[PDB]
Amino acid sequence: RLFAPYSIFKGKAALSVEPVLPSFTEIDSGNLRIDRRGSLMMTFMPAIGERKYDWEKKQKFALSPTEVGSLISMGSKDSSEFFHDPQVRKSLSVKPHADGSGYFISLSVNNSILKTNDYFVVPVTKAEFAVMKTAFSFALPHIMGWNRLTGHLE
Amino acid sequence: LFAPYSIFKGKAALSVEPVLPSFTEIDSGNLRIDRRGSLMMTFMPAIGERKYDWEKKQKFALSPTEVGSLISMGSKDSSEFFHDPVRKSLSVKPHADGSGYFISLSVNNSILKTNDYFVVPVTKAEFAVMKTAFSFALPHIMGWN
Amino acid sequence: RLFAPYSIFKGKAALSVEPVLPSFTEIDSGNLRIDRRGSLMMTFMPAIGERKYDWEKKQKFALSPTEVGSLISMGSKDSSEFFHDPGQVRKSLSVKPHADGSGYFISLSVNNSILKTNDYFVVPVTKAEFAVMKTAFSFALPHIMGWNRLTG
Amino acid sequence: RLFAPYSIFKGKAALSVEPVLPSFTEIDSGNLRIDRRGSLMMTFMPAIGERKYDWEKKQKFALSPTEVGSLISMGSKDSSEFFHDPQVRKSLSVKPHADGSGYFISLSVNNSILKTNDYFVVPVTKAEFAVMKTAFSFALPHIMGWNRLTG
Repeated sequence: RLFAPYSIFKGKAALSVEPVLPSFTEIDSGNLRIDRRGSLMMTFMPAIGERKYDWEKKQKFALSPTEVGSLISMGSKDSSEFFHDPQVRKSLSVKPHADGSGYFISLSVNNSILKTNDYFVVPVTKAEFAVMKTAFSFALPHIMGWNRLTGHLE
Repeated sequence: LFAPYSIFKGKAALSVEPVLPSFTEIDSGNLRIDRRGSLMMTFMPAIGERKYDWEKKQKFALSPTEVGSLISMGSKDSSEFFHDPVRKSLSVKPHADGSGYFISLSVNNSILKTNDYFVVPVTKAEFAVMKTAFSFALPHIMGWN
Repeated sequence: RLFAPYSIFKGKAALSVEPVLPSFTEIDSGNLRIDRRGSLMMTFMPAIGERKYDWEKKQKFALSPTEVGSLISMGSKDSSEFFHDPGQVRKSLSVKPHADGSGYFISLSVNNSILKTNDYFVVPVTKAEFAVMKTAFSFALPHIMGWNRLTG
Repeated sequence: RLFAPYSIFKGKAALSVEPVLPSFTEIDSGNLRIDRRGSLMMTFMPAIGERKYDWEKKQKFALSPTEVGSLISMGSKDSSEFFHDPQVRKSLSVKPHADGSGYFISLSVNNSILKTNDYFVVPVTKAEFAVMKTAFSFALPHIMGWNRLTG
């Protein structure tokens, strides 16, 4: 595995984004296989002070191709909100600042079972969101499988 | 084979996937025949809630120029493509509020005297996937990759 | 071939476009640099009749990366015009929009000698066709700049 | 190894731009991570009269992916300004002409150690900036290492 997330580190939280290509991976001598669907994976972690973050407390939100399209389609005055009920319930919000200078990206996680509620917010500048739209656009066909790695091409 | 991008709606479903250029050699072979790519749209009618009839699927292949038409569409634009002679046409018409489009396929069989209309709403997000995927595919279907 | 030309065939002329990659030369230290720049080669040829074109009369115009930039950045109300001059004669290429925003007309002017009337080849290009051009040209731009070689 | 800058030569200076890829290094368990970040390298040099430039007095400014995003997202009336500390202070500005015909791109280098400073200004046309935006957009996922993820 190569890791190359695009990461943004801010006051209350950090956000890392990275494509997940569809894959089927053997481990444990072949007894177990890990099947991953194509997505754009967003990972949030909370700040703990002195400019550091708690990796062990990270929470994720996986964007489908359609959800990626939602983000790519946003201009400076647009919003997106996504709800995943995979009893853990997650909400991702991308909301623009009034001056068009960027967005708050937040993730809300509700665990009815453990009675917990977690919230992570990261501001993203216009420049940072431009990186996301460009990189996400690049990655989208690959997450959809439109290539030689996943496509059945010789 | 590529996994299609599919949209499943109330009355019909739409799937889209690229078809690469293919080549064959003839005349010994002094002629190389290069078959242009397309973006293939496949429509199926609903038979229940989120159920569709695969046996009744209908295809519409977009040329590079027709793909250009779609990628160039803003939130207030329309496109309509006519293929003939069976006779088919494809329209992309915007919702007044700018939140998406209807993408609709008309199929007229003159043999059997039927006219079938497959209508699929597409959200802004879903059309953005198409525009991005199609823009990616366009150089490949043109043979510029 | 590496690039199959995109062609548009219309009433008075036809237009074909294809990338030409840059050449490299090794210099000192085993290092390689661009020798001759890449371009987007546009080939125009006039109509002789009913969708038939005179290939013997083809004329070419090589767009530089910067000129390709000019085209890709055009909106529906913009025009572009490029003038080339130091075997090679003076040529100019223009892209002008129809007032209704439905598309453009692309014109190549070839200035011949004082004994020879100039040649003018004009090809209308619809919004859809120009979208194919901008998309394909954007794709080709880093290749004609040699940037694809700076990566995988 | 192979060099392929996009270069703009103007009255007072020239600008060359070129991507620099990240490097990936193996860690534990066969996994690879980025040990050197990618950038978009901007190289400025001074005009020395005639139509020539002092290729040996070049000065550089390395844009991060985020700084590349700043430029890609600029419209004809937008500005960008970046401040770097590698004291050697450097600032890069991209400021629009009022008529929307292009920009000035300038590099300021404040050399506190040598107690000097340099200044390069390169006008860029709309077309030239469009090349930059398109080429930078192409290069961005490569400088971020995402081409390696997607294969």
